[PDB]
Order: sequence, then C-alpha cells, then structure tokens
Amino acid sequence: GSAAQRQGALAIMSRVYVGSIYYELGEDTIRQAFAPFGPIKSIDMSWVTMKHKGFAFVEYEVPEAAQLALEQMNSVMLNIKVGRPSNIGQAQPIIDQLAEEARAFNRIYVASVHQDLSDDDIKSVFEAFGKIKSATLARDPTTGKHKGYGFIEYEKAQSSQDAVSSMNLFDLGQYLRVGKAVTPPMPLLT
Repeated sequence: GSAAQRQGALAIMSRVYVGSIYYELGEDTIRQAFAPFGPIKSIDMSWVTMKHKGFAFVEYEVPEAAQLALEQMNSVMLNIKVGRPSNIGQAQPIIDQLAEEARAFNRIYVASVHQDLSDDDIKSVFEAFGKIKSATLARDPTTGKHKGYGFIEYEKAQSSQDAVSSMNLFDLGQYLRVGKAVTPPMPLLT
C-alpha cells in the first residue's frame, strides 16, 4: 500500500457508525459516551424538519480507538447500534495489510488514562506484565500534556497479551480501555 493509501485506510478505520440515537440527543452526548476510547476528532451527524436521523459517525484520531468503542459500546443512552461505514471494503486489502504487519510488534493501545499519570507511571504499571521495549503517551503539541492515550510495545507477545487481558477496564477514578494494536508503528511507511 502507498503512503497515501495507508493514510486513507487509517482514516476510514477510525470511523464508527452509531445508530438508534434518541431524537433528543446531540453530538455532545454521543461525544461524551465514546470519549472513553480516545479523544474524538470529529462527529458527522446527519440532520425541513430540522431534527436528526439518530446515527452518527464518530471519528477517532487512531483506529485502535474505533476498535475498542465497537467492542465495549452496547449501552443505552435514551439500545444504540454500532458498526462500520459500509465503504471500508474499498480499503480492506490495505487494512488487512496493516493487520498482518501489526502482528510483528507486541504493540498495545491504551486509552482513557488520567492526566496526572505520566509515561513513567504507565510504563511502571505495565512492565509488570513483561519487559517493555517502548512506552509513550500521545501529547498535545501546543501544550505537551498527554491526550489521555498512548502505545506500549512489549518485548514478548505473551507479555502484551497478559497486559491486555489484565488492564482493560482497570481503575483509577476512571477505567482504562486497553486492547491490542491493529496497526504497526509507522503505518504510512513500510
């Protein structure tokens, strides 16, 4: 896949269809509900009877997030149906290419991480499951503070599995959202 194609596959893989949305709910509600999985980049909710259509397309900044929201979102809110944009099929080959590639790094995604924790803490907390090759938390450029999520590459596959199975929904005051990475480190490259 070309640098551009991979950049377009990642974009689609971060989109999640949300349906059965009560008519009295707006993007702010949806946003808050899915935020646990990674900061929400944008929301595309389609609205002469200015009310909407109870479906939205939430777009995360990284596909790993979309992957988790889909696995953990089957809550009420007014019930809702989660799925994927029916056009991913056009980027499926690459998406599969990114999947195959991802399996070479015992890479894991970690969302909903408290502002006070740092790359160290997270590292500290996670190395308990195995030697950690890399441990970094995404950060805001204009600030520098982590965006509440990051990635952790383990030395051993077993280590990343133990980490995942043990930390998904781990406390404190919030619940961490963890799951295996669905993409390699530099997706647009090769």
